[PDB]
Amino acid sequence: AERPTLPIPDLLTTDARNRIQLTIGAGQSTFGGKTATTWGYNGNLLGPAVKLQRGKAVTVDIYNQLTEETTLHWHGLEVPGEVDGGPQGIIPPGGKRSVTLNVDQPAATCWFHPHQHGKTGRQVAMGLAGLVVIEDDEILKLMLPKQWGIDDVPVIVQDKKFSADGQIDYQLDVMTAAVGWFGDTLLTNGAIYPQHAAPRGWLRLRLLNGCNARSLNFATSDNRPLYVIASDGGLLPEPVKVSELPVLMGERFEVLVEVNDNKPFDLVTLPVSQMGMAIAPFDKPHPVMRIQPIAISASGALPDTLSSLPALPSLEGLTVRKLQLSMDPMLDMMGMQMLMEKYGDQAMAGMDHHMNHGGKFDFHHANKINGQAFDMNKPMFAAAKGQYERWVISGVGDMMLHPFHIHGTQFRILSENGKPPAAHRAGWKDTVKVEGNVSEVLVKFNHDAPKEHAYMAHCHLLEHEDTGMMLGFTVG
Ligand SMILES: [Cu+2]
Ligand SMILES: [Cu+2]
Ligand SMILES: [Cu+2]
Ligand SMILES: [Cu+2]
Repeated sequence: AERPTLPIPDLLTTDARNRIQLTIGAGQSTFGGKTATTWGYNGNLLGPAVKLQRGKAVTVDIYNQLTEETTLHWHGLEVPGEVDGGPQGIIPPGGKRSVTLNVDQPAATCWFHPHQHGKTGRQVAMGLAGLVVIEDDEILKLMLPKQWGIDDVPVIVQDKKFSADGQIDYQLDVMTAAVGWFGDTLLTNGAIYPQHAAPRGWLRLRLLNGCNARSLNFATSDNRPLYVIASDGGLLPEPVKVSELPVLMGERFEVLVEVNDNKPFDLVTLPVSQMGMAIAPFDKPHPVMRIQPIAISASGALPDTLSSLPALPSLEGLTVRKLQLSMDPMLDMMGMQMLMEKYGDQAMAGMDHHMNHGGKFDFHHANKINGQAFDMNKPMFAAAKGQYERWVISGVGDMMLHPFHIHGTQFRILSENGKPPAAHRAGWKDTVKVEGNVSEVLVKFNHDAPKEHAYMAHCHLLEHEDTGMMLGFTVG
């Protein structure tokens, strides 16, 4: 049979009352011909793309039609803690919460997802994620590819696994608390290996790694390059040509790729050096989507310059914050042993060369920052507002992958896991790799966050977050 077409999320803008309505609910999806219960925003799975303009406010009405509590966080958006939608932003089942977002950051592809305390990994795995497209006056002047669903398309890449009855097989247990929840089935905007028909010329892909725990590495099947034009927080100063593009959980990149008549090619993901993630079929390059060229000219441009990136400021005298990530050694050892027992040596491919003892030994609070599993009631510190700070995040002590994300900001990486950042990672980012080493970022918070609606800083391997690798912090 033919491949399904790539689903395109609807691009949603405000009504005359300046409102956007988002309903959170459960329904059914089909994978490989089997029904599964799934959750979506304005539908059964995934969500729309909310379109925002710098310097304009919009109000979002969010209706929770699940039978459990949830929250809605705008990952990548710089907004006050009161509307950030972290764990304290509870929407009761059957209830509604509204937030007004005063957009004040450059054009970028952001996203939105639940942040329910202890349950973010399950709620994302069940289907909840959406996109945010921020525009400003500067980006439209570039005449980039801009026809949504034609030559400007979002690509949300996620894995799942399913039980024999067809349902999503999600579990937060000792194994996934150590290495993450991952599966054997790859979805692209919710579909299995779709095709996208694109006009001749440049195709813009807005890539999101929406996996709970799997890192990805994008490339093309015939080795045509990808031109990175933007990272998590917006445009790079000029395009950066790459042959492969690693993308950590929750990160976005926008790339341009050439489309030529008569030569279909796949976007693929290459095997990564992360524990568990190279089990067949991910031990080999894995298709993400087929690009099918159409003999109609695409009008978008790849300009030589995209934007102005300010210099880093002097670092001397800035507040230096230390964030030590850690995992309980026993539960790290127990979860890695269960991974190895299940899959064998292949669970470490590509890597470098039982009784109840009480609540003190519960894996649900085994992962930590600065010696503490996440305490919703006690922000760990008060950061300055309007001031640059150097945050130093260490994963020394274990070898798991921790894509570390800080709410309320777009930062600049100074060191990524002990090395200067790659050029396409040197601009605006909201995630930094931490893996067995130390990262340092330059952050500034433009908005307040009080104790009651604090900002989060956390590993975005969701099963680590949910078992304690998160802290709250206030601003102002
Ligand atoms: Cu996120
Ligand atoms: Cu976030
Ligand atoms: Cu982690
Ligand atoms: Cu978050």
